[PDB]
Amino acid sequence: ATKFPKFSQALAQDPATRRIWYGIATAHDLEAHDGMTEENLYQKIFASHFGHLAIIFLWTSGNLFHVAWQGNFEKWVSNPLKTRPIAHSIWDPHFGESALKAFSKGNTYPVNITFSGLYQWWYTIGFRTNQELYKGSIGLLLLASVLLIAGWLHLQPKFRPSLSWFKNNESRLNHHLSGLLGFSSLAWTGHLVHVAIPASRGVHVGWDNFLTTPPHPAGLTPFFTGNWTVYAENPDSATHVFNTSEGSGTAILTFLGGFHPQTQSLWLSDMAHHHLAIAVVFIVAGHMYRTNFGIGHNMKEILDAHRPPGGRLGAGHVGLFETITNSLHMQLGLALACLGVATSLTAQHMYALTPYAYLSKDFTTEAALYTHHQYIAGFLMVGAFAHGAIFFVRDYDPELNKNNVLARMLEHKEAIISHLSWASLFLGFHTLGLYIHNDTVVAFGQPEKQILFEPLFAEYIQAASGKAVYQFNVLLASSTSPATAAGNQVWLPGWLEAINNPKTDLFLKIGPGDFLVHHAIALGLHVTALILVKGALDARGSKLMPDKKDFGYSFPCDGPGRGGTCDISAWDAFYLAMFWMLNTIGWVTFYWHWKHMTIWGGNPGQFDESSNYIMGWLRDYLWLNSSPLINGYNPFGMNNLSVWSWMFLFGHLIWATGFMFLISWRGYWQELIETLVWAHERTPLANLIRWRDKPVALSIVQARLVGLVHFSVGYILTYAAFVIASTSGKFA
Amino acid sequence: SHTVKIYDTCIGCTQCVRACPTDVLEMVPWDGCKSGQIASSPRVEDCVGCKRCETACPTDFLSVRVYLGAETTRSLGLAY
Amino acid sequence: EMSKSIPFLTVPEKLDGSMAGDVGFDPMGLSDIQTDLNYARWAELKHGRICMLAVVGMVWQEYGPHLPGDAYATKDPWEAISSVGFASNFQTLLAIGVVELANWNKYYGDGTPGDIGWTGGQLSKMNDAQIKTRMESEIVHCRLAMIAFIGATHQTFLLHKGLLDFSY
Amino acid sequence: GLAHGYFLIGPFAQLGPLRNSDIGLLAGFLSTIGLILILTLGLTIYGAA
Amino acid sequence: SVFDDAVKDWAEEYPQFAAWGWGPSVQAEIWNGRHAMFGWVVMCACAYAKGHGLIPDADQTLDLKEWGTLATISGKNTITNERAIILIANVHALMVGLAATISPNSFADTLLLDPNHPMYEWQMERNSKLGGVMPNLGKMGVTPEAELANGRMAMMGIITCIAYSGIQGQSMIDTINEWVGGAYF
Amino acid sequence: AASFLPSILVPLVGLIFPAFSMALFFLYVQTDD
Amino acid sequence: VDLDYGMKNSYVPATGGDGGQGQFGAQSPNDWRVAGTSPVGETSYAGAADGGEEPWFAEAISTVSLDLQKADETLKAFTKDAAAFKIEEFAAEKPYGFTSSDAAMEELVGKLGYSKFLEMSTKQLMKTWGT
Ligand code: CLA
Ligand code: CLA
Ligand code: CLA
Ligand code: CLA
Ligand code: CLA
Ligand code: CLA
Ligand SMILES: CC(=O)O[C@H]1CC(C)(C)C(=C=C/C(C)=C/C=C/C(C)=C/C=C/C=C(C)/C=C\C=C(/C)C(=O)C[C@@]23O[C@]2(C)C[C@@H](O)CC3(C)C)[C@](C)(O)C1
Ligand SMILES: CC(=O)O[C@H]1CC(C)(C)C(=C=C/C(C)=C/C=C\C(C)=C/C=C\C=C(C)\C=C\C=C(/C)C(=O)C[C@@]23O[C@]2(C)C[C@@H](O)CC3(C)C)[C@](C)(O)C1
Ligand SMILES: CC1=C(C#C/C(C)=C/C=C/C(C)=C/C=C/C=C(C)/C=C/C=C(C)/C=C/[C@@]23O[C@]2(C)C[C@@H](O)CC3(C)C)C(C)(C)C[C@H](O)C1
Ligand SMILES: CC1=C(/C=C/C(C)=C/C=C/C(C)=C/C=C/C=C(C)/C=C/C=C(C)/C=C/C2=C(C)CCCC2(C)C)C(C)(C)CCC1
Ligand SMILES: CC1=C(C/C=C(\C)CCC[C@H](C)CCC[C@H](C)CCCC(C)C)C(=O)c2ccccc2C1=O
Ligand code: SF4
Ligand code: SF4
Ligand code: SF4
Repeated sequence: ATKFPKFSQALAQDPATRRIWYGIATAHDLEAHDGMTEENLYQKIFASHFGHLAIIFLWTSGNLFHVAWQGNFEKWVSNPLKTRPIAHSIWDPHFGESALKAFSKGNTYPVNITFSGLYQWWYTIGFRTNQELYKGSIGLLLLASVLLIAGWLHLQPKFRPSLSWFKNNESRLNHHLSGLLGFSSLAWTGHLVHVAIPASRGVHVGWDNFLTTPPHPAGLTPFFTGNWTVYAENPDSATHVFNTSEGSGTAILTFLGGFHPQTQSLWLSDMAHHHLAIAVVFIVAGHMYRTNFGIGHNMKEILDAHRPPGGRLGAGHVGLFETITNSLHMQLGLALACLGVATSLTAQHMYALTPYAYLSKDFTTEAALYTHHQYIAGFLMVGAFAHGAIFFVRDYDPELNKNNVLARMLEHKEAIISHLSWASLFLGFHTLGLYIHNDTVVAFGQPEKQILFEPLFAEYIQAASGKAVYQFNVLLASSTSPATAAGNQVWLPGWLEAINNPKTDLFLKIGPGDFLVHHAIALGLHVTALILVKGALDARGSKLMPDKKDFGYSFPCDGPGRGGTCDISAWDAFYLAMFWMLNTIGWVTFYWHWKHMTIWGGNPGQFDESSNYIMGWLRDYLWLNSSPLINGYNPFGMNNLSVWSWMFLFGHLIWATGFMFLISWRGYWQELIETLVWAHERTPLANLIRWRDKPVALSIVQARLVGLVHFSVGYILTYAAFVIASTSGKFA
Repeated sequence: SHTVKIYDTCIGCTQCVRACPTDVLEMVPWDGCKSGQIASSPRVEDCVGCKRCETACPTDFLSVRVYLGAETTRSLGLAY
Repeated sequence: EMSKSIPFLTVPEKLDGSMAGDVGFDPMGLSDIQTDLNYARWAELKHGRICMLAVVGMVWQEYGPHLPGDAYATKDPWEAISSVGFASNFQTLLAIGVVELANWNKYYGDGTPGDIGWTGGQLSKMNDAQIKTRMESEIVHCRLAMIAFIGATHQTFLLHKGLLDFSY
Repeated sequence: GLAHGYFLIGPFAQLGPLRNSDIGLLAGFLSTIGLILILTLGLTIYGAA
Repeated sequence: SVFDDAVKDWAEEYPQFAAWGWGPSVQAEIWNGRHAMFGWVVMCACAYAKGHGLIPDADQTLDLKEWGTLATISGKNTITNERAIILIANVHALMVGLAATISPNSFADTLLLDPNHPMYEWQMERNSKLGGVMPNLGKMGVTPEAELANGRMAMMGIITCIAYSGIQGQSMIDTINEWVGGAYF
Repeated sequence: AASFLPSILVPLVGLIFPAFSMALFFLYVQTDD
Repeated sequence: VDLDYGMKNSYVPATGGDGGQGQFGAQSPNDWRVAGTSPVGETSYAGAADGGEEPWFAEAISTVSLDLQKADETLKAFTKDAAAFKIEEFAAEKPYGFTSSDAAMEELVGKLGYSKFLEMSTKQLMKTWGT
């Protein structure tokens, strides 16, 4: 093309403003660009990945640099529980003198406090001085440059990888599993043993003395001799003060279980052992596929041979090998799905099994991290289903996958969708019904008539791991259980202490109130899934539009006929599911925050009793904890929470603005724009200036996207302010 | 601009050509149907994408299908 | 078919004896994925040439006349960097950079790998065969230097003794 | 230009951040010059296209 | 190394900018050189004033009330009068430059080569014969040649001053005074 | 001094850079190669 | 009349997702991206209309129109082939004392005008040309 969308003649030859809008949003769909060959596609994608990696490293470099140049890491290291971590400095020419003072509280210059947890992580991993952080930043800047060079290099004529190289699954998997994940873990345990653990005990091991400071007194003698037990002897005493030698030990690899008494975090020795074990597992697993050395498995054969003899699963997995290798969308979907689960797990396990020192005592940071990863997880999950649908519309070959496990899924689509619908209905009616019952009776002044179910099943699981409050004498909660006898001399001692300590988030106590919220979360997952799954299955066709596959993943509609076909494309399913995703994640995050807020405040009872009905959430959570935020700036002054206050209102604006695009549709606006064109052409003086791109209204799908973005941005921003200002304003 | 295609399931009801707001469709002689006529889309350069034609087709599934595509001044219905 | 260097293995195709120093050595088969061995040859030469200078320099600095002035006296090769200072090091780096960027096209081009024009009067008035002999000599010396560099450096940090100190 | 520049100094000078400062008028002038530069960039770009 | 090739490659990689004279071009060499020559005067003047204590009430910070937060370096700390004055002097000059860039005359050397300017041809010709490694004597006096030679000299001096200052661990002003013989201070 | 950098770079990054970038995009999308 | 004037436009159909130039071309040969208004005594849109003392409203001065006489010609030219097919069929059906296609056309169109001629079946034509 000769216009902006060089990759699309259709858009390029467009006489309106759409040319600009669409060109920007269709830029990264390399597969649909004019004149795209598969080889070029892969090559360009590979190079683009190098660029993304570089951006990630530049981002990390910046954090280190700004903390080192404008932060208080060293002071924090000295007094971790009495210093507020600094992120970066503030230079806003719009600030008033008062603001300069407010944001400069506790320091000598205006500054922003970090709620990212970097200080704790770096403290745990070994960083003790600002100069060290600087070196890291410089190194990452260099690595970023190297990655950029690689992107250019592999796009050059003699270094462009072949399409075959891009499809050698065995070699990549072997290498990625054994080297990227396995050896990297081994390297990490090396760092922990050589640098981190020594630092925790007061010894400095850096690039200056690492080659002459043995990690363990015995040496590598025990390792090669086979007497590995030596490395687990003399674990740090329970009276050990972190970052000092008082009460220190010599152990480097142990399975103590539990948390360091003073830092209330997992033992470093245990983490080292953890990564060492994981390393061996992955390195071994990376020797499973054939890679030009004779031995190994061929993935195609494995998939083809797996067909249940009964015939209940049809022809089995035959045909899937080719489908996956020849479809980038399916690959992306599988990846996003797994990463989404991982992100949720990080959030869930990181607040219970605190990994970093003094992180549990920083309430605001702990709250931010959870909400951060949970939201990212939602986006990652939705994307997986989205690309799954794109696959069906674009890359699915009905003939190749004949009676395959995948095809049969599309044969009982109605069954799946219908049953998922029933589940959603059941959960919805009863969950809401029970909440309303509890609200009404309480309102009428009769709280004794509430329907409160104890979460017995969950309580049982907690007891099974050792919790004793519930009084369920089972498994690890039983002294006579075979399980207790097994680990009583291994890891249970430490675990049974933490699990039965009320001041830890390991298996928090649950009650009737938790039962209901969990069932609400269930509703969210099921309903969000219904929308996404339906979109995927009904993406290649439906009774209303039996030829949907010929129109694509995203199209405005199919006309006002046959009853009306608005929002009938698969893209619209993503659009609709996004709202539900936000709602469910919101419920999850609200639950975590309120529960923890009450615990931190010392009144766990408030949640226990007020969480049973809806008014409680509104009055004892949203209304009560909004007081610090809404008073960031008042008719009498301002404080450091002013920025957070302003953002809260800003979020509401964006959210509501989104509604305009969602409820108002194109026809109205197009007609109005026409009148404006008339005016400009008929008004003297302004007539001198004219447009080169005809002014037109936004398209149907465009408006949907714009609206969803406005809704989403406002949603996240408003909650971000609340979770931070409320927690910090009250407990910090 | 847009693409309009007619399929063999047409019955020559002429309803589509009587609904087009921009004279894009015509009735041409044919022998595959009792009516002895089929619809054609000689002037797709004037299709605005209304899909009124599709709404008028009586066949189980539209015998006339409009696939929206590249947009021009004519297709975007711009009088300015 | 079978490698000359390793008699019990099959020689990779690209190794056909055309280039200097082709003793049919590529056990791991790193030559197949590459379109040609030009860029690799450039690197082999560059790495080797740098190593040649390094080994010589290390020995000289440990047992040789140093330049006049303090900060230029430390015999320890590793300590020298810090002692001499950033200014000195930076100037060398910038110079090397200029040469590297000036010959950029040569490195990524299709010319004789390793030739940047610094041939002195040598490699002139000589037949192709004689030229190849000279080139082979260079590659052999390059490889020897690289092996030596590893040994010298490792010996220094493991045994913590001078290179020419032979004590048992 | 002569016409538009004369009336623009007013808004900045009497309602700007440093209006009550002794250097308010000077600041107003600088602000106006800045706005003129922005408008000039626009004119240049329009012509090119 | 041939210089010409590198310039050609740049033009190819960034053709749009090259069209106007941006990048490694004679136009840039001339303009950047002129500015450097002029600056030397400014820097020397600053040194003289600093040494002879001419700047009024230096080492004092502007009022955060009279001026605004725009005058703050960190928190409520403000810029010293000296730096402020030096900047204003430069702003006087920059303003002249902006006028020349936006409103060129009919017989002036425009910053960028514009086909619609009457001086395009002369400029194109002058640049075409002004390239070389060694200053071309025999064209001394006020000639395009002399201008370029002096400009390159000035630009080199700037680089040298910064380097020497660093090596000797001193301010650039100090190095200037030293090279003059300590006259300014 | 590095301390002066915040007051010398922020004006450029938030005002000069965005302006020129937007101008270039406009010229790029309004040109007919 | 250049029947291809419209077809001869700068539009280039894309591969997939475009109907094409159709029957009368997809876009005007001329580019709409012209300039704005100009000072008194000057012109902007090439063959634009002088605004006289009101250059601000020059775009409202029409210069493009349809001549009724010329209109007749365009009707005839664009419908020439149809007329040809019609007369050809009339000739095929053994016309009474037929002469020449063109002659027949003139006779048949002398009566029944031209528009009526285009809208008449061969049978009606033969009945009409019985004489
Ligand atoms: C590794 C992750 C990954 C990768 C490589 C891709 C890659 C791709 N996706 Mg995909 N996607 C992902 C994750 C990913 N996605 C996730 C997580 C989701 C769920 C949200 C989706 C949902 C999704 C949909 C629904 C669609 C794609 C599409 C595409 C394709 C084209 C993308 C495009 O046109 O963008 C071009 C560039 C842009 C759109 C610019 C993005 C601008 C964003 C929307 C606004 C930025 C936010 C805002 C400005 C912040 C300001 C706030 C401030 C005021 C504070 C491309 C193959 C499209 C397609 O058709 O593929 C077939 C498509 O329809 N993806
Ligand atoms: C408060 C807002 C709200 C509410 C209540 C609902 C409710 C519902 N949505 Mg929904 N939705 C909303 C906003 C809302 N939506 C928004 C903003 C969007 C835009 C993204 C969507 C997009 C959306 C999609 C895309 C889908 C839904 C679906 C559903 C249904 C899920 C099944 C369920 O919960 O059954 C229970 C339903 C309820 C409890 C709600 C009605 C309750 C009434 C009052 C009856 C109560 C009866 C009571 C228990 C006593 C009965 C006995 C009595 C007669 C004596 C449900 C009707 C899914 C669906 O169709 O269901 C299968 C679906 O696919 N919604
Ligand atoms: C890999 C190459 C290499 C490197 C990086 C260094 C690095 C260093 N040397 Mg060293 N050196 C080298 C090779 C090298 N040497 C060789 C081959 C010799 C023997 C001639 C010496 C003899 C030597 C002495 C006698 C001394 C040093 C010293 C030093 C230190 C201060 C720099 C200096 O004065 O160098 C001095 C450099 C030379 C005397 C000659 C260097 C020979 C170069 C490599 C010839 C190659 C030039 C190249 C082909 C063309 C230019 C390349 C391009 C930039 C244009 C510094 C750590 C000083 C020291 O002890 O610091 C504490 C010192 O006193 N070196
Ligand atoms: C060119 C390469 C080279 C050379 C010449 C040397 C030379 C030397 N190394 Mg050394 N080294 C090298 C590479 C090299 N190394 C590498 C790559 C490493 C690993 C990173 C080491 C690690 C190393 C350690 C750890 C030690 C040495 C030691 C020594 C010294 C005694 C070696 C010895 O007892 O061997 C004795 C040899 C044998 C017992 C076997 C007999 C040799 C075989 C059978 C045949 C040899 C013939 C063969 C062609 C060698 C000719 C090449 C040579 C003459 C140029 C000696 C100066 C030791 C020492 O004390 O030095 C200070 C010592 O402690 N080196
Ligand atoms: C839209 C309403 C509005 C109004 C009237 C003002 C007014 C003002 N703001 Mg404010 N502001 C607003 C919204 C508004 N703000 C919003 C939404 C924000 C958030 C982004 C801000 C953020 C903000 C900041 C951060 C600052 C101000 C400042 C100022 C003052 C400087 C005025 C100035 O330089 O304008 C310049 C105006 C012009 C160059 C043109 C004015 C328009 C002309 C007069 C129209 C003429 C039309 C004409 C009559 C047509 C007929 C002509 C015909 C007869 C020939 C002034 C009191 C500054 C201050 O000191 O605060 C007091 C300051 O630092 N504002
Ligand atoms: C990081 C970006 C940035 C920066 C550094 C500033 C800086 C400033 N803004 Mg501001 N602003 C920004 C983004 C930014 N803004 C955005 C995004 C908005 C939209 C919401 C606004 C809206 C806004 C308003 C509404 C007002 C300001 C004002 C001011 C000034 C108040 C301080 C002062 O002394 O005023 C006193 C003013 C001076 C001492 C004059 C300083 C000299 C001027 C700035 C020279 C400008 C020339 C410049 C190079 C031209 C640009 C060329 C183009 C190619 C980029 C200050 C210069 C106020 C003001 O007075 O504006 C000037 C004001 O009324 N801003
Ligand atoms: C005040 C005063 O006057 O007293 C003086 C007296 C005195 C005694 C002289 C002093 C001194 C010492 C001084 C000035 C010392 C200066 C030292 C200096 C300048 C030292 C090294 C440059 C290093 C190089 C070039 C190294 C490698 C260059 C190498 C290794 C290359 O390989 C280049 C390379 O090209 C190859 C060959 C092949 C190419 O394919 C690849 C590349 C491009 C990479 C004092 C005491 O300081 C002060
Ligand atoms: C699905 C899956 O994952 O399957 C995988 C599993 C796995 C394990 C990865 C596989 C593997 C690899 C192998 C061969 C695994 C087998 C066994 C493994 C794990 C490793 C090997 C040998 C260890 C030896 C010989 C012991 C040395 C130990 C010695 C010599 C000693 O005992 C020293 C010592 O005696 C002294 C001198 C005195 C004593 O006082 C102290 C002790 C007793 C300590 C498989 C089987 O291939 C496939
Ligand atoms: C690597 C490579 C090559 C190279 C190279 C090399 C050597 C590149 C080096 C280029 C180099 C080093 C170019 C210096 C510029 C200095 C400038 C522009 C100074 C401006 C100075 C100005 C504009 C002055 C401004 C001020 O007056 C104002 C503005 C205000 C006053 O208050 C103060 C001062 C006076 C400061 C080859 C070998 C040639 C080709 C190969 O292919 C690629
Ligand atoms: C659309 C689509 C797609 C996508 C899909 C998806 C997205 C999916 C997801 C999925 C998922 C998301 C899944 C999940 C799962 C989970 C699981 C499977 C779990 C399990 C569990 C278990 C197995 C157990 C465990 C345990 C243990 C271990 C012990 C005891 C306890 C317990 C519990 C813990 C694709 C692209 C492919 C394409 C096609 C279509
Ligand atoms: C308001 C509104 C509009 C009109 C909104 C418009 C026209 C947005 C115009 C402003 C935005 C910010 C674009 C302005 C861009 C600037 C002119 C700068 C452009 C520079 C280019 C180089 C990009 C619609 O077109 C529409 C369509 C369908 C459903 C609902 C709606 C709707 O609600
Ligand atoms: S999108 Fe428009 S045309 Fe399609 S069904 Fe909805 S209203 Fe009708
Ligand atoms: S979509 Fe509209 S314009 Fe196109 S053929 Fe059908 S009725 Fe006619
Ligand atoms: S409405 Fe349908 S069936 Fe009737 S003529 Fe048109 S295309 Fe044929």
